Amino acid sequence: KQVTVYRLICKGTIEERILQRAKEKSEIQRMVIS
Amino acid sequence: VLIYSQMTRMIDLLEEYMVYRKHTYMRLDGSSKISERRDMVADFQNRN
Amino acid sequence: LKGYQLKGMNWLANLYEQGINGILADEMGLGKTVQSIALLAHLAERENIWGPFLIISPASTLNNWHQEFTRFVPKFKVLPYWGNPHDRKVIRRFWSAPFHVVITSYQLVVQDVKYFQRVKWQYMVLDEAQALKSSSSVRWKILLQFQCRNRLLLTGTPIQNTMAELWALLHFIMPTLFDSHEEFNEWENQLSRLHMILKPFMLRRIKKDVENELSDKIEILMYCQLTSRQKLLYQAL
Amino acid sequence: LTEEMLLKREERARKRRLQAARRAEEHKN
Ligand SMILES: Nc1ncnc2c1ncn2[C@@H]1O[C@H](COP(=O)(O)OP(=O)(O)O)[C@@H](O)[C@H]1O
Repeated sequence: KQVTVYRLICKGTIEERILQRAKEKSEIQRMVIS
Repeated sequence: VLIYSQMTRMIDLLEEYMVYRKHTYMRLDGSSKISERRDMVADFQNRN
Repeated sequence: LKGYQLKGMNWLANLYEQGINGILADEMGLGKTVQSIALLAHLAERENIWGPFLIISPASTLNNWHQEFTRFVPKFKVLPYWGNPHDRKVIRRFWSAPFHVVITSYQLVVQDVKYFQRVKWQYMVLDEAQALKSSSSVRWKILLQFQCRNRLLLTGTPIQNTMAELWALLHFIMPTLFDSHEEFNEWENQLSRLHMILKPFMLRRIKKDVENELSDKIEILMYCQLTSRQKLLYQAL
Repeated sequence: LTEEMLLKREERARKRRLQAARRAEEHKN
């Protein structure tokens, strides 16, 4: 089947920092394996 | 659908919502007993 | 069994003869339990039968293992080990070795150590071993002391944090080869060193090579605007 | 003489294995 995935995040509050640190980690987490 | 959330305090608010708009729902906090998890997973498979 | 699983079995069998521990770091949804169970399913050698296995795992997962052993390998017999102290005490009588395998939770193995020290387990399957990632943890300190042929880690999306956790996981896998975090300050200058160190023990798959029949995840980020009541409180903070 | 303690311990063995059967099947659900 399909799979869809959603994030709900507020404009400009604080949750953006969480998303930024997650994004920063996510690419480092690739290159150290493949 | 699966809904994931990061505060038990919030999963309580979500449960109040799932009861109000009558969707049917089932919840598995870390506070659930190990035996409950078995039934609750086996009921999310095997049913529409 | 699927082709990549069978190649996994031949690889694990090589490591088994060589006496080598490692990480079966396949991406989640490819059958990492099924691969570990195949160390018994095709196991005509009998060595793996008449001495007990441990499966050690995080709490919600204790169920699936029972169903997976009973569906794939009815040749075996399996012991629960969770719940009431009474049931634990009772089950300790049955393994006082037709008790071929025992299913266990990290939170119990870090307490009932005295009982687990009583028997020479053949192998430990530490399921979802990303649980062990910090060497400061009692879990890590204690789980180092159990004696067995192999320690087998089935954790997908492994490592991936900071080099202290790399040392902790790798030194859990091998008691030799690693002495301190200083080696891992000298180990593409960094990346290539780590790759070559991991390659003899650290399988991979990546979903797009094998999950060819699955849809890709459509991933949405949805921005939301907070309400008047939220503005008032957020501002007051 | 010895048969009493032997058949007692045999009865304890089937008692144990009945509890093993029951408390193993408590894992079903
Ligand atoms: N060869 C196979 N035959 C049947 N089911 C399989 C097979 N390989 C994988 N699966 C299924 O895929 C899932 C594997 O889960 P698990 O063993 O935890 O793998 P992973 O850790 O990659 O998610 C289960 O639903 C299992 O039934």
